[PDB]
Amino acid sequence: VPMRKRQLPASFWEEP
Amino acid sequence: RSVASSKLWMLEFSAFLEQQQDPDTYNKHLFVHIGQSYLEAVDIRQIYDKFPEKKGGLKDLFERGPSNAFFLVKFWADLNTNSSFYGVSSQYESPENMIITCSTKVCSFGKQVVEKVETEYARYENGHYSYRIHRSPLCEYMINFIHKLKHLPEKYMMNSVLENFTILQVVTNRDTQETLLCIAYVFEVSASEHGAQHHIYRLVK
Repeated sequence: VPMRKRQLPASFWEEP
Repeated sequence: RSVASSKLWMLEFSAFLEQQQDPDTYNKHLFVHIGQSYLEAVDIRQIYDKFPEKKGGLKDLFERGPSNAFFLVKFWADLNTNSSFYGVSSQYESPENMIITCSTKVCSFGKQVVEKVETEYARYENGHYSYRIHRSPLCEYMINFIHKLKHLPEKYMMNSVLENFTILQVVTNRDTQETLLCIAYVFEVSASEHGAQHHIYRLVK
């Protein structure tokens, strides 16, 4: 499954 | 907000390329770094297939616990670099004097392709104990992997390739076999104007 469709925090896609 | 269990804290971690211009001149590029200057949780079931899974695998180690020793670091790697030495450095501290073993597993599509093991000894420091891996050479697999990413036509392809590249680091007390720290690393290409970035998460079941 591509990472984008996984049950992950919103921060996982928000580079600091 | 640290990579720290009950008995061990990883204060610093970096992977880099050092270029020797002449015997007195060196240029160092950091790909990723922690420690140069509450933690959100990540459900472990969401990342199990990106790491080795069988006896001694991530799920198996997580079940053995302790659960407060497991972390997931997402790195946004700085791949913007132009006599080469590829290395890793890391530092740990503990209230205890232990003999520790750090195992690093490089994975491709969640399957182990390399395992590197180092035994580390303590140095007394300001009431506590310090452990350090200084400029350990990156394995040839890793060096080849970095080279391959740079020769990809686009950065859109880099992120898709990086999605199946992971590292699992297991730090164990050699005499008790206790898991002192377990850090699962995932990657993306950085787009920051301030260099490489990271998010540290606690792994939960």
